[PDB]
Amino acid sequence: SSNANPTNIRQLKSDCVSKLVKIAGIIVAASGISAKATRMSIQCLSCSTVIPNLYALPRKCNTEQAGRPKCPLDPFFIMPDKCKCVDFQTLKLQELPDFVPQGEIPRHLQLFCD
Amino acid sequence: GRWDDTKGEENIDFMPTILSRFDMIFIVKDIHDESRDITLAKHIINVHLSSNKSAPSEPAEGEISLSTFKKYIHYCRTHCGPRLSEAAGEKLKSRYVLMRSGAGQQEKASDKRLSIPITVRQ
Amino acid sequence: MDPSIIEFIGEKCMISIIPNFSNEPLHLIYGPVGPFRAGFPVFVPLWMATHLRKQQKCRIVPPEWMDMDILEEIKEEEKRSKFFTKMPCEHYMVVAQLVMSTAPDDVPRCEELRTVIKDIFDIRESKLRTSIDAFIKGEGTYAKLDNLTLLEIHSVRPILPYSLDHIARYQRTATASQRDTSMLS
Amino acid sequence: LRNDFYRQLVGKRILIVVNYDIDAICASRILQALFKYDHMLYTVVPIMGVTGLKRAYGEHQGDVKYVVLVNCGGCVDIVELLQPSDDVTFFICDSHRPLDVCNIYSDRQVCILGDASLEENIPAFETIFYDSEGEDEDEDESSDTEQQHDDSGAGESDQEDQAPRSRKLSRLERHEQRILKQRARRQWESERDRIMFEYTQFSYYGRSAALMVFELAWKLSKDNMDLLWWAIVGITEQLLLGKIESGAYTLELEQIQSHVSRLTNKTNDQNTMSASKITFENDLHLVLYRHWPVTESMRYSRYSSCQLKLWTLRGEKRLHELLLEMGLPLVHARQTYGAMDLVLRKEFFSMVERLAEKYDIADIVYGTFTLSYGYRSRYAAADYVYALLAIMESVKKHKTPEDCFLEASDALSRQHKQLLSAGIDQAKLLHAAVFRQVQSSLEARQVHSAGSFFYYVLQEEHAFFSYPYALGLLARFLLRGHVATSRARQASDLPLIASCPLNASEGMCLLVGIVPVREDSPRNFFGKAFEQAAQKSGVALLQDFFEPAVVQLRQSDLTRFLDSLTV
Repeated sequence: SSNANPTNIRQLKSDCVSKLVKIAGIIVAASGISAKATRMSIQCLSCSTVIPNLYALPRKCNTEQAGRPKCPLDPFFIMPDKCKCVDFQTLKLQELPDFVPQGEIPRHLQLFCD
Repeated sequence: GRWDDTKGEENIDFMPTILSRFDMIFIVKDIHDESRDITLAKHIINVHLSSNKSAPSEPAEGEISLSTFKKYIHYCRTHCGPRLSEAAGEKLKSRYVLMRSGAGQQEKASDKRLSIPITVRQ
Repeated sequence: MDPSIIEFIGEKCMISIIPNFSNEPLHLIYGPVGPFRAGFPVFVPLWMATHLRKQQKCRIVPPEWMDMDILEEIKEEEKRSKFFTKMPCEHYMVVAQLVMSTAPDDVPRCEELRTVIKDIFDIRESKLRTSIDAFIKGEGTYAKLDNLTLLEIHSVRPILPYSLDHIARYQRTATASQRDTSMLS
Repeated sequence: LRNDFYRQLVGKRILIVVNYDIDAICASRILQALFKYDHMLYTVVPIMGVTGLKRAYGEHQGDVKYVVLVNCGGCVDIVELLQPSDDVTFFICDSHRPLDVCNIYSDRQVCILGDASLEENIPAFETIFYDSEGEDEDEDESSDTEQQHDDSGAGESDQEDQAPRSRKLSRLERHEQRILKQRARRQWESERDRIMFEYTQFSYYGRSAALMVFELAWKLSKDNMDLLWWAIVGITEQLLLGKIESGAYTLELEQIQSHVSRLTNKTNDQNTMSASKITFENDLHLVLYRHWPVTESMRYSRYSSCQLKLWTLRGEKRLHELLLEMGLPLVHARQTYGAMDLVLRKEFFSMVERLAEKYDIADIVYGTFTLSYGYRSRYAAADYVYALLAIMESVKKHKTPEDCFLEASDALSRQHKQLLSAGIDQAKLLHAAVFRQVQSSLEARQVHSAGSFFYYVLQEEHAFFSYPYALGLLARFLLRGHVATSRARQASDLPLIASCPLNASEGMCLLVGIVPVREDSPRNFFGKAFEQAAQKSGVALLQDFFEPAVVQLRQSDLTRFLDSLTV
């Protein structure tokens, strides 16, 4: 939190990206409550699959202890006994009633939560 | 306008079934009076002058902060679930009785229906 | 149970300090007081260095448990202290507050120090929640004090017991009353 | 001195701290501290005026012998003011210095801290009260008055050749038996040339109210950092050498730093949270570098503005051009200085000090102090005082004057700060409401010269300008305002007046006097100057303040009084 200053949607631009900010708008509607999680295991390797980003799933089998008769070509059995669960809601945002709606209409933006 | 309001039944243009659903129903006239005229005159000009009342506005009594009213309302509705006392019921009942009797008498004091429907809704 | 009632208990304790007078406009009290000479230590209670340091009269030094290594080893002993740990003066939670108000004008390292006292306080308290997490069958003849200190226990005192009477009345009635086959109240 | 007289101070007392001032509170809270230290109970007081003072003493009709007032005294031969004073100990410590001599003399009930490089008024009593002409304190040739009265043997005594003293010349007659009166008036009037030089032409202020008090309590071994800051507040009020003079600035750079720097109680272990001993730095009287963006606070001060003329557009153009050379971004010029990024907000003053040398401003930087309580934020040198003046909040509750005083004195603690930000906010909104009138009045051409001065009058009441501090501030922003750009170089030097409506008080048309430009040491005529018309016609005037430069009239009894007061 802070008390720095609110900005306006008309300036949320390529420079203002990956970057912390402050605004003030108004709300319209937003989604239901779906799902998301962080990691999980797979029977093929039996390791909780650790990720930086919140997908590539490489080639080799890891049920290779079958002799020479191995299982290539991505055999991944996702084990959601072993997965996680966080929230996800997709909040929304309309712009102000005084900040370039004048000779125009107001745009808006969609959002995210965990 | 007020022509309908001077003489009788041109009140609504559409229907009496939405004359039904509402309780307190208000004429708006602008009947003349020069005292009223001048007082309206300066009253709004003293408003309408230089974005006038910043300092000497809130110095009135306690008439303040619609913000407070947002909070006050969202409180007071969210708790209390009242209902009547016994002594209120009989007089209100008899009052509605006399209301419908007077409406019906104006029906009879003109020999024709002169009333609003005395509803259970009232 | 209060913030000061225990200073009628705790603040009467003593250290020994240095004044800048010798014996004053009065010499000395008929009492356990020592003779007053500047430039040398003197033993006093700690309801007065308060009065004196801020009266701009003296310096002061702490006890020795007010240190680092004692307060770096007491904690790790206290970790697996399934019951309790080392107790340097047993109400150091009140001495240290009335110490660290003013004296940190010249006390050394008055911050990492505070860090540890908080670090030990919280843990010992939290332990004193989980003792409750085994209390079954009315065990009001079995408890722990063995190296307890007092500034932690008064934070519980009025809560449980004014309940625990009618709580375990159902079973304290058992070794105090009689009925037919079922349990009594 | 009172390393001896302070040892008198144990019995009962009354500590009065005369009408609102920042010298007052800073000088007095320290002494409240001092006096609950040696176990004395005492009395602090709000002062609403000289009548408030006189009723106050009236309510304290005891024999409290150690009476104390501070930052006042030049009103009367105050034994005439305060008759029942018999040998009662008073203490004066005022910097309103042009004070009476009967208060100085009569070494009974007063404290002559007479210490000054001006030995100019020594016989100032030796002829006005000591001589007289056409007098009754005398004898007659008849035998009914055959008693010797208070024979000064001077003009105070008879003028009929009965004066045993006055042994400079002949006795019976110089040219006549009553040439006594002739020479009496010769000296009387030829040196009223210098008496009327005192008190009837000009007034000023002198020295501190409470830096002497710091040295007093310094001799008792107190290193109270906060007391340095409070006295700093007391001085930085009228450090404003344009408002009322400091002078010693480049000498107090030795004095106070020497008080505080040389005695370093911790030279190696001070990197701590609470009250890490005060520092000193060279910074501005730009209003409020810290908690606001540039571009509003670059705009409400007079000195930054008047030299670059921003209440018209073109000033903003050159402004932007100097932000250009500075290369500040406009967004950054509209986020709080602290709310800026780092490197700019570090190097800001670092660059501004040297490349404002070249573009019309020279006199913005000062020498002052600042410090932390803790980790919240780093408060500023004067942002207390400009929060204080905003606490003179004359609301219609009737308690708020004295209550706001009591609040203010309860502010400069390290404790009460939720209100201090309040004071900042209140200050800012008033500060740009100042500007809000200047454009209206300049370009409406309300600058009434009306002869030998400039003159303003206003029409209704603002809560800003109910009280007169804001009024002097109005007058002292417009003045530079107008006289920059509407004049040739001839007439930039004339004084200024300003009406001040009080719709509250039934119609009185308050006024404040204020002076022409750029003469720091050559100060007010208006120690008395208004009183001329008071003599000539004279209508319901007041001089209630120990502040001189002020009056209070009727709503409408001024204009003819002004026409008399033309000269």
